Amino acid sequence: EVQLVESGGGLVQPGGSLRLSCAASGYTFTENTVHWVRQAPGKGLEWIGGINPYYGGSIFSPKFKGRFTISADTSKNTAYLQMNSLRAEDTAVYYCARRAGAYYFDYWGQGTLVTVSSASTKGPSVFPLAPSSKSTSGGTAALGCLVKDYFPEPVTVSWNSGALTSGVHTFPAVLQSSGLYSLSSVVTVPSSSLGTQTYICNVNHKPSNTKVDKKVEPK
Amino acid sequence: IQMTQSPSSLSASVGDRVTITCRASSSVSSSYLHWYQQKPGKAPKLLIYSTSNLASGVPSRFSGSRSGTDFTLTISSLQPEDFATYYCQQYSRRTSYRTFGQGTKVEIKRTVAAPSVFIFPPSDSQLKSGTASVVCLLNNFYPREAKVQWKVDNALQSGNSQESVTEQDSKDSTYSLSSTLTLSKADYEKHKVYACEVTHQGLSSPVTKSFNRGE
Repeated sequence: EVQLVESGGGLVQPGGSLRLSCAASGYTFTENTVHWVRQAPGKGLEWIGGINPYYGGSIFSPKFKGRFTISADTSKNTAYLQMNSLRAEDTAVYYCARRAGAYYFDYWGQGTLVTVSSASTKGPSVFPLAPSSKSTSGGTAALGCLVKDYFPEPVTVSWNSGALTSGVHTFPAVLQSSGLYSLSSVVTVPSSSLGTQTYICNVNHKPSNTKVDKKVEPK
Repeated sequence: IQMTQSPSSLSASVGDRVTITCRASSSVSSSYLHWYQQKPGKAPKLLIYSTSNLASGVPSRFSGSRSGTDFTLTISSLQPEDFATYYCQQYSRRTSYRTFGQGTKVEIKRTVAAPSVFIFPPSDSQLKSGTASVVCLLNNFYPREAKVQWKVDNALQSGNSQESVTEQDSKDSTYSLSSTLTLSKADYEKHKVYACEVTHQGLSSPVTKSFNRGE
């Protein structure tokens, strides 16, 4: 019942600043310190710092102490990470985590990706990958969605608003020659269901506030 | 206090016993060394705390111990859902600082599985925009090494396709691959036969999927 949910990530120009939020619930916010940990793409975990909401003070790794601040607003059960003078090496997934027991992190947020870049945001174009079999073919069929020319990462792709889960593969994005990302999301289904079950691919790219729902139909 | 984690990655079959070691330079109390499991795209999950204590709901095939300067996470019977990257964490009481090991990726070794190949022509919607992307999908295979080669009117393509491989599946430990050939509307409309040819350790003969622009 304990939950930490983050928000705030996105695209930021170098030398700029950004503020991330961590909403805590399911426990008395004042009885547990809250920390931030980042993870560069492909690299490992790195501790940033933490705050004690009972007092309001914070510790920092010597790598970030001058540049980042951590505050907490106890009335909203929220912790905040203010990041200043951001550089390309600050591009990473940022997590909040609650400390409990002998100084372990027992509840983590989902992570929010921060990208430090001077390129402008680009919303994705969403195209169908029409199913391979006909409704009379007899086996399994593959169908999909192409999410082209967006920036920056990430996009969230789901199928039938998340009700369709088994057999779904959303591939890692690939940085194209143009400098924009592109990925595909496929699902395999029974051929017989092609004429009756609606298949919709929901794409959400926050940086550009794009929410597209693309229906995939045969032929 | 700098942690050193080993190995960087390992491959083991289902039912095998894996061990990961974090060597703590300096002296860390057994109470302040923990182990986390991170599945792809997810947040780290606490597996073991204070060297040897299992977290709630964590299967007891996980265990941990310390032998001097060295800490050890052990999975007694490896299972496919254990595919993850594992991190140790240490807390120092002098400075309140935390340090993480650099991580150990645990891949599952399984029997060879041949891919299922599908080909998707570009959509009319995308052609109305001036570009054409042909997609080739390899579904649920092992091992990961695969070769997808594009042929347009039997001519071999190069430098106009990008591919992408999923992480290992947590159910059946397979991979999937997506290869995208991109052309302009002009070039796409100037050719007729489009094929991807796949070679994989599980295929005795390469598999070809193709369509003809039109039908």
